[PDB]
Amino acid sequence: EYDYLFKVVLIGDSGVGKSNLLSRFTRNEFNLESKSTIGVEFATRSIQVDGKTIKAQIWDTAGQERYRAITSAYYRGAVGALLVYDIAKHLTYENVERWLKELRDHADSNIVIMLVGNKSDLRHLRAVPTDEARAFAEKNGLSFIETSALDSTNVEAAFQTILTEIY
Amino acid sequence: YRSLTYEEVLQELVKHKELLRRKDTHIRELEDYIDNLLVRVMEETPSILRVPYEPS
Ligand SMILES: Nc1nc2c(ncn2[C@@H]2O[C@H](COP(=O)(O)OP(=O)(O)NP(=O)(O)O)[C@@H](O)[C@H]2O)c(=O)[nH]1
Ligand SMILES: [Mg+2]
Repeated sequence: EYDYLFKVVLIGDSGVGKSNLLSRFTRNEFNLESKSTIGVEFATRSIQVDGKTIKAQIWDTAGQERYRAITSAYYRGAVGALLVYDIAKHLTYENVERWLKELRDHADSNIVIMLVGNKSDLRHLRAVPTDEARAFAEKNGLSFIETSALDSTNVEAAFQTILTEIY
Repeated sequence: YRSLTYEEVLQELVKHKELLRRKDTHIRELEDYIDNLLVRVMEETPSILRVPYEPS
């Protein structure tokens, strides 16, 4: 069993790497040819943080459309959210404030949000400076981290942090 | 291909635009169905959506 069951949702533009963050965290798997997520799904992983065993229930869906019939149920009971953008695509970062609004409109007031800049491996193609996003996150009271689902950097740290920050 | 006249490739372009509109409409219908079905699954038996899937 577990000391805690925490529902966490992944959100962010289509293509930013939400599903691969999920697969990397839960199974240490990455898929270069992954397609846009159809429907809604979740995967679970139990982890030891702060001497407690947390069963993380991580939900996933495509970010092609901000609001759908499933959006309320998707956010319902969620205590954590990874808000993900692609460091190599500035447009996905510009849309972060729009996703933040979707949270504010459909999720619990006390949901813990972690801004995630994914695809840090694409160093040569960076379009979003770290300092820029970190400043935005600070201003908005969000934790911030850069990850790479591809090379695994900070993937566990991101999930560990948010799970930690829910207690 | 290059056996068609200018007028004939124009009509084909028209025909394929009509068609692609119909396919987009169909995709939206499928997406809507999926989302509406999932609302019910999520509210009733969310374990169905787990990966890997474990039957109850
Ligand atoms: N270089 C690099 N590519 C990545 C990384 N994470 C994901 N990708 C790639 O980016 C593409 C989209 O990934 P995916 O996880 O499917 O994105 P998504 O956010 O789930 N898309 P959707 O919202 O539409 O389901 C894939 O080709 C995937 O392999 C990463 O850290 N680095
Ligand atoms: Mg996906």
